[PDB]
Amino acid sequence: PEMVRGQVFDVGPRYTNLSYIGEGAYGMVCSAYDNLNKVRVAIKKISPFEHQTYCQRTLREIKILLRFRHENIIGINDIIRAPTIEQMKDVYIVQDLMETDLYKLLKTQHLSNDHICYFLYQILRGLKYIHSANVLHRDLKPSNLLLNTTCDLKICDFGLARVADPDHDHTGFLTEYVATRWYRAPEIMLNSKGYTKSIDIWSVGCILAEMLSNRPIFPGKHYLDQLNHILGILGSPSQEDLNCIINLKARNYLLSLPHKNKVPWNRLFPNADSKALDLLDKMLTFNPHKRIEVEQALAHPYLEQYYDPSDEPIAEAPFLDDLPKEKLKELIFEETARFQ
Ligand SMILES: N=[N+]=NC[C@H]1O[C@@H](n2c(SCCC(=O)NCCN)nc3c(N)ncnc32)[C@H](O)[C@@H]1O
Repeated sequence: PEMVRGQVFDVGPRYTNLSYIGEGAYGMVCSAYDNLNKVRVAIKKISPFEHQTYCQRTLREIKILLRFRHENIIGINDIIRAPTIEQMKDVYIVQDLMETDLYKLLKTQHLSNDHICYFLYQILRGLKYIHSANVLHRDLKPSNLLLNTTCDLKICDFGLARVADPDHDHTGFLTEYVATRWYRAPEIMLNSKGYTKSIDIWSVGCILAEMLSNRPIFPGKHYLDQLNHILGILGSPSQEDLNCIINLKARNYLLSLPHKNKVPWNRLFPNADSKALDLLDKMLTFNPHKRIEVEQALAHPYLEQYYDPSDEPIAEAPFLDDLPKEKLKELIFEETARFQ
């Protein structure tokens, strides 16, 4: 079994001529030649079996990605693993090879307004499908948006995704949260568990702002600092928006702050298309109930060159968290059986 950059990458004999790409937490990504389809693919090695949390995210990702089928969501082409649970120590997920991701692209490339518009359209088109399945991605950010050489965009990494649960979204002030800090909606720090679709629209708004300037709009350095970056741009919430926050600790925190004025988007982004900034404002709205929804965003004048709801498909049907890692390995084994 051939090796890569230290350890075993046991994918053969269908996949050959491996090249290292990157790493994450418990596994590395390589590119490889698919000897059957005769194209290079991406292969991600996943070693999650010692931890409930890793098994949980792996199962979530596999289950969701196998059920979804959409041009703007990464597919699972194949899954390689041992024939028996006993022998299964790793799982390899084979996906389309994508040249880059939006994080890498934004580090070095200025985006034309035409690219920004196209990228945003594709993000929202994929998100419409995810939300139509009653799923929340919950970790949208540039590094989870893959791009190929012709700039087709695919959303990836569903390891933090959940089924939407708006009736149980409420929580207290300063409740711990897992998803990436800079893309967190203000309500996460105030009174929300991130169980409603508006959590993802906020993240997309952050991504749009970052495409406009190649810099994160709200780069907080720690949990509450994230909220002060948001408020430093949006300004103080209105009385109406405060009244929607019944939790007294969260409301009184906001009332304790000195008044802050809104920074006009066109001062922050003086070269941006005015229609893009109108949509940005609607995505980055403080009150999550007033925030634009995915289907409204697709219909926004900024996206008129691409909008076509008949070509923006939805899921054919909509889609726990306290299971021992043992049942989870069995579940991963079962979920991946179709590829044997
Ligand atoms: N892990 N790792 N190492 C990252 C490297 O692996 C590349 N990478 C991926 S992982 C993308 C999701 C991810 O890790 N997001 C970080 C926050 N969750 N999928 C690829 C694919 N399908 N084709 C080509 N490269 C692919 C990624 O772009 C980078 O180069």
